[PDB]
Amino acid sequence: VLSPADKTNVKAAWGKVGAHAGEYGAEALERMFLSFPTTKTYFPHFDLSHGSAQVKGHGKKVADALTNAVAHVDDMPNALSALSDLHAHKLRVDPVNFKLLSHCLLVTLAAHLPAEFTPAVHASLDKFLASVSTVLTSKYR
Amino acid sequence: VLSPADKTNVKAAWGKVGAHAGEYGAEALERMFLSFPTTKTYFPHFDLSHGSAQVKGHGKKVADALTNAVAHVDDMPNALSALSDLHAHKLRVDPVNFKLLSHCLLVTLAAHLPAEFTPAVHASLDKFLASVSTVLTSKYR
Amino acid sequence: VHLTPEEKSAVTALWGKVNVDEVGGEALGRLLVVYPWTQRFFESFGDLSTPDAVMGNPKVKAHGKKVLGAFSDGLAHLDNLKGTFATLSELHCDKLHVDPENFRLLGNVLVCVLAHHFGKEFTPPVQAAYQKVVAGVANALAHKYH
Amino acid sequence: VHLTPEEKSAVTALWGKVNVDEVGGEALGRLLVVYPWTQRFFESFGDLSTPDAVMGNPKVKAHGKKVLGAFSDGLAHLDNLKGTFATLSELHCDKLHVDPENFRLLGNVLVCVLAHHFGKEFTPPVQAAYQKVVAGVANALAHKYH
Ligand code: HEM
Ligand code: HEM
Repeated sequence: VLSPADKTNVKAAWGKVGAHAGEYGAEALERMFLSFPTTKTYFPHFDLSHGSAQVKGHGKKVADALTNAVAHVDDMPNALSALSDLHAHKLRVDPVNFKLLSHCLLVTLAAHLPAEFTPAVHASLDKFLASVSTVLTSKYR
Repeated sequence: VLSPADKTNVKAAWGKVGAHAGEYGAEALERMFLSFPTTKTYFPHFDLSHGSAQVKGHGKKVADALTNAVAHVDDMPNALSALSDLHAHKLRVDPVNFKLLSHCLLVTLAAHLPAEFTPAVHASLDKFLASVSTVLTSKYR
Repeated sequence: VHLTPEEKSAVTALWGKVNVDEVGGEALGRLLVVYPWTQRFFESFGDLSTPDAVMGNPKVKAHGKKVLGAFSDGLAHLDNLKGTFATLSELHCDKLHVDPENFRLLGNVLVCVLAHHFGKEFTPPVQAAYQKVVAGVANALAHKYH
Repeated sequence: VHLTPEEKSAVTALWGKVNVDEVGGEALGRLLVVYPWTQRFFESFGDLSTPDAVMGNPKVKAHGKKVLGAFSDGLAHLDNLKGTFATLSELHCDKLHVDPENFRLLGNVLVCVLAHHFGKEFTPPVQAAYQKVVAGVANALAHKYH
């Protein structure tokens, strides 16, 4: 469970992300595809070349969804309801992959938030991504 | 996320385990130690040889906890509260291990319940063990 | 994979009693029931709506036979699983786009099915040898992924 | 592991800019803070109550230095990690009783520290290179477990 402090930390870091959310989303995917090639099995319909419009567009959607979650941290299940259905009934991405994208998102924020990525913030972000993943995978079975 | 059918399947299967719960718990631990040797790192103080009274004793405690969990399937967090505390703040077993013991418990159930271990019951028990594992690791951080 | 004489012996003896067609149909069926998201690879198989539909689906049974059949061939080459499964590895990545985590799930369901089928004969030590084998096979099939 | 000439060079180049003792104390401290259960081995280190206590703990730092010094030395033997870490693998298993999962956790924290430390220089390809290395070392350390 996200503590009051985690929620504060997450809001602080994401607020700093601000307008770059979309660019950070695209970079986190690129990191993922490179570091963990097996995640590419879910995107055979995409041009995965660096800076492709498809990756950029998808990076943007992923970032928007995370902003939504930050915005509704106290009611994530409700907020991400549609996305949880989508992943559970259509996309059907194995749950292990959520951990790999979370790690890559963590790396992207670390690389972009030198002042804000303290040990405490790092812990809170990791919990936050874990919680988002839990929500997205909740309806799988 | 246990449906009414899942609850029914779990109580049915666990009902057939009955008095044998402790023997099965011991057997699941033994399966675990042999199959996934890294789990032995948590029991440096035990004699892990086949037939070990220590494994047997531990198996009985594990099994009783599972019985308590079935009895309170709709109120698991409260019923397993001291165990969640224990694992989170004292034992500090890496979360990954819970899936290894869950698998070994399924194999054990399978080996002893030929008629009961239908595909549908297998699915419900895996859901159940995942839920118990989630509760046991809920207070880790 | 490096198996001790005893583990190798264990694996072989049990495999001699296995009806690959039947065990195969069962393992695949249970994978689709227990981990429903795996169904994403079988849209053309027909009805997979309920456990009974899955288990009784003829395309599931057919495919299960095919998979376990290839698995069996790997048992004959425990000494070189990567080389044995190279071609299929490449197929599963390049043409089928199957996440290798599914290999791991199938391995575990298979263990569950052997235990279910063999009961008491599927002892802790036998299980341990099979766990090494399924992990090896999953590894081998994942090897040529890029 | 098997790294392309290009990845080996990317790995080496960045490592030359690393203050081993500083980065070591930092990765170890973050591991204890982010995954608190790893604190189980360090009860003799004193105060680990808060993030600030952990990060400022002299013994955490000292341990961090030792661990990362070993890691560093390891980078000179990327072609023989298993051989290089054999003895440490056995020690970690037989006497320290460290679940190898902890190696994987430290490796992911190390990657985050490098990213934090280097910013944009820690590009996606450089990350990929380091990921293979941290997995390789975790694998080498877990190799002798039994
Ligand atoms: C925090 C984790 C994640 C979030 C927030 C997220 C969010 C989203 C969103 C918002 C969409 C688009 C929905 C729409 O257009 O209506 C999407 C689609 C998709 N996601 Fe997820 N996702 C996550 C994790 C993953 C993972 C780990 C994978 C696989 C490795 C994945 C694979 C996909 C795929 C294949 C699509 C469809 C893309 C397309 O066809 O355009 N997702 N995701
Ligand atoms: C369904 C999952 C599990 C359940 C229900 C469970 C339950 C229990 C119970 C009831 C106890 C005894 C507590 C007491 O003394 O009051 C215990 C202790 C312990 N458990 Fe867990 N446990 C689970 C998973 C695990 C896992 C996966 C591991 C590690 C591989 C683990 C390691 C331990 C250890 C080391 C102890 C202390 C044993 C002793 O020294 O006597 N447990 N557990």
